[PDB]
Amino acid sequence: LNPWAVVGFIDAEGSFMVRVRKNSKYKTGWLVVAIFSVTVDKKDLFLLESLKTFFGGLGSIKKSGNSTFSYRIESSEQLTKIILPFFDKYSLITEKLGDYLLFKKVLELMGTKEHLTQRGLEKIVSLKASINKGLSEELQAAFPQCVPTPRPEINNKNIPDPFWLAGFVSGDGSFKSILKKSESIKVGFQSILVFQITQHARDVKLMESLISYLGCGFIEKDSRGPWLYYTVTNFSDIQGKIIPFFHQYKIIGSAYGDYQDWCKIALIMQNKNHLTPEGLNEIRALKGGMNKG
DNA sequence: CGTACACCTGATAA
DNA sequence: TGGAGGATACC
DNA sequence: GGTATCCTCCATTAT
DNA sequence: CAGGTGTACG
Ligand SMILES: [Mg+2]
Ligand SMILES: [Mg+2]
Ligand SMILES: [Mg+2]
Repeated sequence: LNPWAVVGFIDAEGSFMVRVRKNSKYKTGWLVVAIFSVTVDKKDLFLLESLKTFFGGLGSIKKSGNSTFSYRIESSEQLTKIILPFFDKYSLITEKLGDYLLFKKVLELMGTKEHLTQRGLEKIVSLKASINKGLSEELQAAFPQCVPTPRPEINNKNIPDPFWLAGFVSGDGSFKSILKKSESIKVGFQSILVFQITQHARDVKLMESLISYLGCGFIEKDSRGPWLYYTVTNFSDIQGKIIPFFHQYKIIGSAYGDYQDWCKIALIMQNKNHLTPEGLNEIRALKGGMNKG
């Protein structure tokens, strides 16, 4: 685990969270907590174990869903000690940065015990209102006065290190093998390779910037909602640009075996064997093997 | 014959 | 992704 | 008591 | 994230 890879991976998968929960034991009647969270499927538990170890063995890993597990640090103290100084040095670049910085300001308030205070509380409520999904219904009603503190906007963010991209692709990227019915290929099917990164449209600009960074690909919009795709279909670019990149800058987690299989599919395609029935079945078999893992 | 971008849609693993 | 609620610990 | 963290579970949507 | 498909074009 490289630092930029981690930042990429968290740009893709992580969360920065604030809870303001109701409880009348607290002098304010409200308990304030901050949480840094990253959740993955079971097949990537070893990667959560790396992260913990990466962050000084801190925090806790727990069954989250039916086949996911979560890594969480919810101590304000140790968040201030370890997390904030990591992301302040190796900064996020998706819109998730806006949530990191707002989360940061809360911790800062918590750090001086202000959260235990009425003004403190409203500042944290004001800050929580611009983070992730905003105020809850309960908090809108308990704090009908508060004005969300403006979402910070940090313009034009560039990929700070090729490992960031390794990281993020390991999270929100994908190595696709498609077998497409073809009336004109003689073996019956086209063997397509697609590299693809998915992200919400709010990060259009970052998505656009990937075309210069990798010197290939194009961007599409999901017609069904605000979601973009950075896609590479062109096999020459996959051989020439994508495969060599991730060979130097390695994927993390399970997804790394899936890249290796896809690389292998590409060898078969390189020697033109995909147009042979034998090679088509090598590809069915590798494709079969992918995501297992 | 073969490939590649534009378009399409279902399943979760975030 | 991002959130909730109950239990427990800690000073 | 007041506060801070641990633990178990979940609805929706960005993957 | 992850499978497709339609079809223009060399
Ligand atoms: Mg993501
Ligand atoms: Mg993701
Ligand atoms: Mg992932």
